[PDB]
Amino acid sequence: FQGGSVLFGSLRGHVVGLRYYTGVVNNNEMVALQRDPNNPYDKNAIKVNNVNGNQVGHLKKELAGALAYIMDNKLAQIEGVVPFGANNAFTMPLHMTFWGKEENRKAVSDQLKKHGFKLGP
Repeated sequence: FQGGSVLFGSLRGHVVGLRYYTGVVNNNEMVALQRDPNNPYDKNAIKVNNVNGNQVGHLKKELAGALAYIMDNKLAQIEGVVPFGANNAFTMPLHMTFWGKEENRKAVSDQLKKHGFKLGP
């Protein structure tokens, strides 16, 4: 991110599979996205860890299909925050912002679009 980066925009989503992990998350805290390409159920898998690096859950397969290519090619940095419901039991909401270089803005938006997503303000 050399001569800086720009906001491509934002996306809301869900951390799922909560019941299988014990990673604690507090409201309005950063979570981290971490690719799990070797995942047996899905090559696009993306784990969601708390700031300490304990697994909290996974992104839903549709969002993961959308984002995997973007993380793999470093087309954008993704910042995720759990805005509310961090103590939910099955799923938790997840706010995302996408940042990167101007010249990758279209690469990013096409990748999202072909998987059914569009960044917003």
